[PDB]
Amino acid sequence: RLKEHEHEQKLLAREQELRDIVANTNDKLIDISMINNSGIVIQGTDLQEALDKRNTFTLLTSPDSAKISKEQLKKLHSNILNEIFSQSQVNKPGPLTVPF
Amino acid sequence: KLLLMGRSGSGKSSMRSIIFSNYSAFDTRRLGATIDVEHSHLRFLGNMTLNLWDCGGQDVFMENYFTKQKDHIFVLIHVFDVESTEVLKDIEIFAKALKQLRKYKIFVLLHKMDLVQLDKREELFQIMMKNLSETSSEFPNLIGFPTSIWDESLYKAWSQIVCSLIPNMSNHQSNLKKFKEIMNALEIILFERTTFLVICSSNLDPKRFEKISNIMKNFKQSCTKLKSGFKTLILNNNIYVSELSSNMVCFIVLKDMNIPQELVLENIKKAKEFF
Amino acid sequence: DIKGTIAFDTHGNVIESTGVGSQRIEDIGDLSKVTLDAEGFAQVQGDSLLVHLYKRNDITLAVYTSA
Amino acid sequence: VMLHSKNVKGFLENTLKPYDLHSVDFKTSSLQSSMIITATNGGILSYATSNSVNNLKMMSLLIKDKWSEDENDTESNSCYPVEIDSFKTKIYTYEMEDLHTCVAQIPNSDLLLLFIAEGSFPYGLLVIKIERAMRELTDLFGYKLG
Amino acid sequence: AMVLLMGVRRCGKSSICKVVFHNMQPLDTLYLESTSNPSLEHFSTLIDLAVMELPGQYFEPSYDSERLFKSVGALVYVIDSQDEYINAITNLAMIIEYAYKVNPSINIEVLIHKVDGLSEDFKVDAQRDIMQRTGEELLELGLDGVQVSFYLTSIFDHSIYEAFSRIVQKLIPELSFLENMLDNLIQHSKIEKAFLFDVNSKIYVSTDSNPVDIQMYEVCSEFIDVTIDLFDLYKAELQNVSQLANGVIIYLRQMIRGLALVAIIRPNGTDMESCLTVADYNIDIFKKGLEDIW
Ligand SMILES: Nc1nc2c(ncn2[C@@H]2O[C@H](COP(=O)(O)OP(=O)(O)NP(=O)(O)O)[C@@H](O)[C@H]2O)c(=O)[nH]1
Ligand SMILES: Nc1nc2c(ncn2[C@@H]2O[C@H](COP(=O)(O)OP(=O)(O)NP(=O)(O)O)[C@@H](O)[C@H]2O)c(=O)[nH]1
Ligand SMILES: [Mg+2]
Ligand SMILES: [Mg+2]
Repeated sequence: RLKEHEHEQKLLAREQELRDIVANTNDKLIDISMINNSGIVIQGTDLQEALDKRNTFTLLTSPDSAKISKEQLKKLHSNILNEIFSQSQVNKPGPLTVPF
Repeated sequence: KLLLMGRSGSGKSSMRSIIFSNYSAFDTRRLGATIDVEHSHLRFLGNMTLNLWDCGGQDVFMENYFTKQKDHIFVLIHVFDVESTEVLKDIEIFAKALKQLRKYKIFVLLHKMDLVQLDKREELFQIMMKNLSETSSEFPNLIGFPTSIWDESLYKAWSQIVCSLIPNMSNHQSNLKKFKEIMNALEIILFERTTFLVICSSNLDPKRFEKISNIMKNFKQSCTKLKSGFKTLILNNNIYVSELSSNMVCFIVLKDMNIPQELVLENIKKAKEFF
Repeated sequence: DIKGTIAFDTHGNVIESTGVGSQRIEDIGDLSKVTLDAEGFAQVQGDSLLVHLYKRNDITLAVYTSA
Repeated sequence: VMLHSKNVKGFLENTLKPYDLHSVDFKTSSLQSSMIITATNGGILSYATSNSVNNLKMMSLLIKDKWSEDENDTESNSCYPVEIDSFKTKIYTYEMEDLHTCVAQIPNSDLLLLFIAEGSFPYGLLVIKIERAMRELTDLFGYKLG
Repeated sequence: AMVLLMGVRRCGKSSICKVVFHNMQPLDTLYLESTSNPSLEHFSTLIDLAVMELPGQYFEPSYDSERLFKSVGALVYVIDSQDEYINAITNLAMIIEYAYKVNPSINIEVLIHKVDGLSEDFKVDAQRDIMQRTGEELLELGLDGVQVSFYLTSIFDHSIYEAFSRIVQKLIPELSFLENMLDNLIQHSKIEKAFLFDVNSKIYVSTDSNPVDIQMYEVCSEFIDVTIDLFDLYKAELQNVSQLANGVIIYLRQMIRGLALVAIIRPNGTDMESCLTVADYNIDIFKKGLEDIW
């Protein structure tokens, strides 16, 4: 009857719904070729990435130009970088090779 | 070298075919009866080669061995068909081998144990040994095993047999423990490459090594279907089996199931050189 | 009063960035090109604020004030 | 010799630590993950993190691929040469998806130290991080795969 | 769904039941004794089957059977070779008459059984000329039901396992998708053949397009047995890899509902880890595949 109509459309709707799952899984898989040629991994700099975030500067030689003194700059530079380097040292828990 | 002796039907040649020639428990029913002594020259550990004196079982031959070849003939694996109507005969032919043997390591095997019902297996081995040991004293202490084709205890038999002639035990046990140390294993077992008998344990199932011998023999015998020989098998990252030396294969079981593959296989490979 | 810092190497990428630094990273482009004195310092202004440069051991610190 | 897994997981886990500068208001997220991988295959030998184990093992193979491709060519920027105790090496700076990666070969060995971090984590900083970490891997210099 | 497993009394009904499902050592089935009352071994896996042995004594269409057959997915009649099978065929045609009468869509499978000992030639000889006499007794009975399914099986072999696999596979609804979905898994990865096995049963739910050389099925089944035998020894997901000298890889991973994917991998030259990592990636999506069908 009409029940048979409704159910028959469904069974066919479920059937195509399954074809979708197949097709998606099938789409999702990976080959060893894709690995070899894939351009997922590319050389990068921070300059590049900010430039793709998407003349400019005028120089002043006047002594009166500076708001922080040369000595203030020097101290901040040495301070930042040494904090970085000191914070960058990391120790082995033990010898990475063993005898035998 | 190695005397394989016992009366007819007791599956001496059957054993020889299984553990050495790599017959399976089934195909051995093909074997024709041993005529005189069939010698088998096969190597173990590379360093030592073995000569298997698979003697005849028929009484014609048997009675001949203690006559015109007694001097010639003189370890002895002497096997015992359990069902034998003539038990005291087989005991007394064991006695016959014994005296001539003073002329010059003794192993007794209760073979075909798969036939007698499970309950009266314990009792039946006990009484038979009680006898053979008393007979053997004329040696003081006798070691022998229940042995069947259709179970793994055949391998546990020859394991305790072959290792009795291995001198490497002092060297190897030291050289294996020192692999367990680095690997942080639960245990490592050493097996010979072809025969698959247990050589050494490092350090809660009691029938581990006999069973492994069996399971591995069968994977390897199975591997022929793909047309290539077994090298490695990695299970859950817990269990590692690797081909290692030209005459050794190791069964490692790790304590942690996430120490990366390439590392374990790298450490296996570095250790591989030593032994 | 400092409004931010960028500190970068000479490959293009950055070692650290605070304040406006982290936002206006693009500056390293034009900044790294600035003519420096023999001491390694420079003062430039290009975008309603003033950048100060110092370059020691191939590493430039840029700091930020205002007009 | 053979490699001490525990100490290697240790070092690698120590390299996960971020920076909390107060020279300026600079602070980084932790390093996302960090591996020592084979230079020959790009297979994981040891990892630390702040199935995924696969995702990593996979990434490894991808990065090693580009590294060897770059490494073996005629001729100049996203690659820092570095000298450590007269042992020489190259640090490479790659972008992969949203991540900032940084791979350098442990000198003379068949082992690549490779760091993976967030997008927020600047390259020039990772270069320092990896170089300074590298200087403590003296035990591994020249390790050829068994 | 369920399946009717009938035959000529004492011909290997209970035998294949015990050995398929309980991994029984067949000589223990030699000492099996007549089940005279209908007995059913359930089987779960992907589909929730139920296998029902009927004792047999000719056809005798009983009062209940009219609904019972109308409630059957497929019918496996077992003909014992090495006995006069003409009575078995005479009876068989009468059964398929009732099945087709009641439920026309029933799949009819026939097991040519106890074929192990007989020579390959003696088997071919038997089969080609048993098929003839089978269709003969049916030509006499109206039209020809296209249920042509002769599976030459020996309990002491891998023959039953392969047969039952092909039988159950024939019932599984989502099968066509499983094959193509599994098919292009083994296309992307470097896999020559892959099977989804019930770990306990040892029968297979699905394979790929490429030919199922029984030598290969044998390898994969024996592999499962090895990984389980070893694993069971030491307990103080579930996966297993082995490499042979030639470079080929056997792989096994636990999957949904007692199933387990087991595959053979060609190295083709490349690194094992590369092959294993790509495999694992794909197999992960594949696991997501059959997880998202249930
Ligand atoms: N059930 C069982 N049968 C066994 C076992 N060992 C051997 N057999 C069977 O008994 C037979 C013994 O044959 P064989 O190996 O030649 O024995 P033998 O000791 O060499 N006899 P002989 O020296 O006179 O030739 C084989 O055909 C085999 O089928 C066992 O452990 N269990
Ligand atoms: N060679 C061989 N023997 C078999 C095979 N299957 C069964 N047999 C043997 O033949 C006998 C009959 O098998 P069985 O399954 O018991 O018959 P049944 O159909 O269950 N009898 P029933 O109708 O009373 O239930 C068993 O004792 C068994 O050892 C087979 O594939 N090959
Ligand atoms: Mg013989
Ligand atoms: Mg029965």
